[PDB]
Amino acid sequence: YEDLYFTYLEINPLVVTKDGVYVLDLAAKVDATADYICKVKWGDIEFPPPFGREAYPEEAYIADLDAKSGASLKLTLLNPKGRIWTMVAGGGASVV
Amino acid sequence: QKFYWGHKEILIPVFKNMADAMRKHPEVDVLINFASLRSAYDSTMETMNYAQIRTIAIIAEGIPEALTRKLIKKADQKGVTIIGPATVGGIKPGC
Amino acid sequence: YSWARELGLIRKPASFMTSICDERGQELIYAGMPITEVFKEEMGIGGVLGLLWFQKRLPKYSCQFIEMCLMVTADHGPAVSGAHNTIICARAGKDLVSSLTSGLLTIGDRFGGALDAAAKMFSKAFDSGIIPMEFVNKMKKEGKLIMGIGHRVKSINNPDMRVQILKDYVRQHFPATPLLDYALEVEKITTSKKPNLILNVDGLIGVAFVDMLRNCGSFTREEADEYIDIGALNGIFVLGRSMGFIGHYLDQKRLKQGLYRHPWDDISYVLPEH
Amino acid sequence: YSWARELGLIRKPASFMTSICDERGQELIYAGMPITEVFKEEMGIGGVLGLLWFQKRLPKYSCQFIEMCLMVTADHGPAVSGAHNTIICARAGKDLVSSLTSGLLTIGDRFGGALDAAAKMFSKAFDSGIIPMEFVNKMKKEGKLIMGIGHRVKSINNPDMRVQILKDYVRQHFPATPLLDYALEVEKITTSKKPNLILNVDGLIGVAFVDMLRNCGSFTREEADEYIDIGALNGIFVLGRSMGFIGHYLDQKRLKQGLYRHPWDDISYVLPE
Amino acid sequence: YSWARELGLIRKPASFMTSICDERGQELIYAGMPITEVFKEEMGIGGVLGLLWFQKRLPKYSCQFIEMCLMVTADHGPAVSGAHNTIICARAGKDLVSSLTSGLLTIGDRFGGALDAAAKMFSKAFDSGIIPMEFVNKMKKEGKLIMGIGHRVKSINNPDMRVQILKDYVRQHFPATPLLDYALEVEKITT
Ligand SMILES: CC(C)(COP(=O)(O)OP(=O)(O)OC[C@H]1O[C@@H](n2cnc3c(N)ncnc32)[C@H](O)[C@@H]1OP(=O)(O)O)[C@@H](O)C(=O)NCCC(=O)NCCS
Ligand SMILES: [Mg+2]
Repeated sequence: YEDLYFTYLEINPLVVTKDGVYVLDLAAKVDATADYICKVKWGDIEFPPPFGREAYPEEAYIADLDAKSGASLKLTLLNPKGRIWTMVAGGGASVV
Repeated sequence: QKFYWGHKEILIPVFKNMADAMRKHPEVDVLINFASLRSAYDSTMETMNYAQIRTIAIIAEGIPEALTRKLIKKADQKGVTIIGPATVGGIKPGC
Repeated sequence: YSWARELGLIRKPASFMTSICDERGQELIYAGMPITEVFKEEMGIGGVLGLLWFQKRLPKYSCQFIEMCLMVTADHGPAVSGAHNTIICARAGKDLVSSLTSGLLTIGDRFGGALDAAAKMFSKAFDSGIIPMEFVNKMKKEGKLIMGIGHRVKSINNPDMRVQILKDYVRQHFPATPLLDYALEVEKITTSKKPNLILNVDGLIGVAFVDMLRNCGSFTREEADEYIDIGALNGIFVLGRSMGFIGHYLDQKRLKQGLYRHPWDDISYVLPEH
Repeated sequence: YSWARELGLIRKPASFMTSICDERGQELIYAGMPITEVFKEEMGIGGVLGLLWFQKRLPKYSCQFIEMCLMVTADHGPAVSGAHNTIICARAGKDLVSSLTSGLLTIGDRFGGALDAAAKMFSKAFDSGIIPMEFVNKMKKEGKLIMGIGHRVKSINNPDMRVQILKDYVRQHFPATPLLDYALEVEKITTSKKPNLILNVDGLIGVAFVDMLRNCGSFTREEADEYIDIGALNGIFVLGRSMGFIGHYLDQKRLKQGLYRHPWDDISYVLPE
Repeated sequence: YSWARELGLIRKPASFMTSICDERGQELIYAGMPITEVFKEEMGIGGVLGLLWFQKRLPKYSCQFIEMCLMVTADHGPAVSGAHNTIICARAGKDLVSSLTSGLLTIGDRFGGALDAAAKMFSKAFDSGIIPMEFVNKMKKEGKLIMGIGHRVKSINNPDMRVQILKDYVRQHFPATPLLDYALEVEKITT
C-alpha cells in the first residue's frame, strides 16, 4: 500500500483456507500525482471513469485537448437541449 | 540579478546553494518555494533545517499526498507555518 | 644545401608533418584520391570533407548527411552573438575576412558549443551504461542541464522542422542509430517534465554524427572517439555558420548600412565613486 | 516597455535591417523560402548559398557550379600562407576557431586575392571594349602582370586538371561565356610568349563566376556588378578554403604535433649598431 | 520611446552593464577619475591600466612595476609562434590589425601561457600550505613540470637579465613578497 502510493485499499472478502490466502475482491485508489515516482511499477495504468453513461463525441474531443496541454479545458454535458450554456474561465468561477 | 525599485535599478543576489543564502541573509524568515512538483518536497524539507525560516509558501500543484503529510509533520514539530501547496499565496496590503 | 640534399650527402629532419593533401604532384591529391577521381566519383562537398577532415572515403548517405548538417546550420538570423558581431563589423566598414572572423570568434562556448557538448555528454552516458532515467537524475543531482535538450517555443505538440527533416533522413538511411535511440528516450523523460524540453537540432546533429562515425564502418572505435574529442563537431558548426555570416556581411554592404553606436539608454553605468 | 509595445502605445525604431534569414517564425526562412521547401526542392549547399548570399533561386547548373568551386578551392597543401599559420597555431595548442581565423586572416591580397582581382581586371578590360592583344600590351606598358595568368609547372601541353574540370563543366552547361571566351583569347597570346602562361584556376573561377552572375538570368547587370564589387568572389575562396584549414587543424591535433619555433638559421638578423 | 522615457512614463531594463569608463560626461572618466586628474596626478600607462583593468588607484611602485612588465614582455624575436604568424601575414600583404590578430591568436596555451600558469600553480601551492620541497615532489609524482621554472641556456651561474632587473625592482619597492620568497626557495631545489 505504501510503496505503490495507494490512498485506499480494500479486500472484501479476503479468504484464508487450509491451502492459503485468496484475494477474492479488490477496490483501490492510487494517488495519480505519484506517477513520476511509480511509473516503473504502475506501467500503463488506466483510471476508469465512474459507472454511468459514456462520453458524447464533443466531451471526448475536449478531454483530448486537455490531456495534450498545460491548460485546463473541461466540459460535461448536463442537458444537450438546455437553453443556458456557460463558457466560464476558472475552476472556482465555473462552480459559482 | 538586475531589478527595479520604482525606476531605479537595484541588484538581488542569486545563490547556487541555499546554505550560502541563509548564511549571508540571517534577516530572512520567509521562503517562497517555486520548485516544480518533483523537487518541492526535498527543497521544503531542506529549508526546515534553517531555523530562521518561519513561514514557507509552496506554490507547486501536484505534490503526492503522502509527501505533503510528511512536510506537514515536520513543519508542525518545528513550528513552521506552511502556506500551500498548490497556492498563489496571500497578500498583506502595505506589508 | 639544395645541391647537397639532391646528391643525398646531408639529411635534415622536416619540422612539419601533413597527411591531408598533396599539391606537389602532376595532379592535386586529397587524402590519396586525385582531384579528377573526386569529381568522376561525384563526391560532393560532403565527400571532400570526408577526405580532408577524416582522410576517409565515406558512404554516400554519410556525405549527404554532412551536407544536410551544413545546410541546417547555415543561418539562424541576425540576433545571435556571431551574426551580430559580423553585422557590427561590416557596418564599421571592414572587409569580408575581418567581418567574418569577428563573428566566428564568438563561436565556442555559450554560442555554437551545444553540438559538441551534446555529442560528448550523451556518448559518455550511453557508453557508461546508465539507463536514460538514471542519466536524467544524475544530471539533476550534479546540477547540470542536458545539452541538446530544450527549446524556447517548440514543444512535443509543435515540432522543430529542422529536427524533423534530419531525424527522418537518419532513420531512413543510417544502418544503426543506438545513440539517437538513447537520446530520444531521454527526450521522452524530459518532455514529460516540461513540454518544450525537446531534443533540439544541436542535440540531434550531435548524436547523429556520433552514430555516423561509429556505425558507418569507415572508422575504428578509437578513431571515432578521437574525432569527437579533437572537436570535429565544432568544425561542422563553424563551417556551416560561416555561410550565414558571409551572407550577412554581403547583405549589410548591399543595404548600404552606416556605422553602429550602441544607445546609452541600454547601458547601465556603474562606475566607482570618486 | 514590453507591455506598452504589446498594447501598441509606443513605437521604437529598429537600429538594424536584415534581408537574408528569418528565425522568428513557426519555420526557419532562408530568403523567402522555408527550410522544408529548401530540402523538398533539393537545393543543396549551392542552392542555400544562392539564397543567403544573393537572395535568389539559382538554376541547378549554377548551384552545381558553385559547389564545384568550393570543392577545387578546398585545399592546396600546407606550404601556403594561411595553412602554415593554422598549423603553427594548432601546434601552439589553440582551439579550432582561433586556429582557423589565424589562417583566414592571411587571405586577401597576395594569398587568395587573385580570384577577385582576375574577375575585376578582365571585366574592366572586356567592358572597356579593348581587344585581347590591346589588353596584353596595355598591361606590359603599365608594368602590370595579368591576374589569373601563369603556372609554375603546368603549361599549354600539360594542363591543370582543376582548370580542365571547371572549363569543361562551364562550356557544357552555361548558356553564354563571353568573358571566359575573352580570357581564353588572352591565354592564347600569353602562352605564345612562355608556354606556362596559362589561365590558372583563380583566373578561371573569377571569369566563370562573372559569366555565371551576368548570364544565368537571375541578376540585372547592376546586381551582377555590385556583387563582384562587394567581394562575393572573396567569399567563395574564404568559404572554400575554410574546409582545408579545419582539415589541417584536426590533422595537427591528431598527429600530436608539438610547439613550433622557427629555426634561427632561417632568419637574417640585420639590426642597428 | 525616446519621448516616453524622457517623461518617465515607461521603463525598459538595460541589456548592458559597464563600470570602467564613462564617455557621456563633460569630461571623460576612467573608473571615477576624470581624464584631467589622470594627467595632473601623473598616472602613466601603468596608472591608467590600474583604473581600467582593476578600477583602482594603485600606488606609484605598482604602476611603475606594471610598466616594467609591459617593457620586458614587449618582444622576444621573430622565431616565436606569434611573431612568426604576424610576419607571415604582413608578408602576405595584409593590414596592421589583421597581421597583429593573426599573431595574437597563437597566445594562450603553449605560447604566452606561462605567466598565468606559474602564478596559478605557485599561489595554489603556497596557499595550500605545502613546503617548497613537498611541492617539488608533489609535482614529480603527479607527472607535472613546474611552470615558470627552466631555461634553455641561462643557469644559476649565467643569470637572465630580465629576471635580474625585475627581481631587484620588486625587492627594493614591494613592502612584502611572500610568494616570490616561496618561488625562490623552489628554485633553490630545482637548480
Ligand atoms: C631571354 C631569356 C633570358 C628570358 O626569357 P623568358 O623567361 O621567356 O622571359 P620573361 O621572364 O621576360 O617572360 C616572358 C614574358 O612573359 C610575360 N609574363 C610573365 N608572367 C606574366 C603574367 N602573369 N601576365 C602577363 N605577362 C606575363 C613577361 O612580361 C614577358 O613579356 P615580354 O616577353 O613581352 O617581356 C630566356 O628565354 C633565355 O635564357 N633564352 C636563351 C637564349 C639563348 O639561347 N641564349 C644564347 C646562349 S648560346
Ligand atoms: Mg465485495
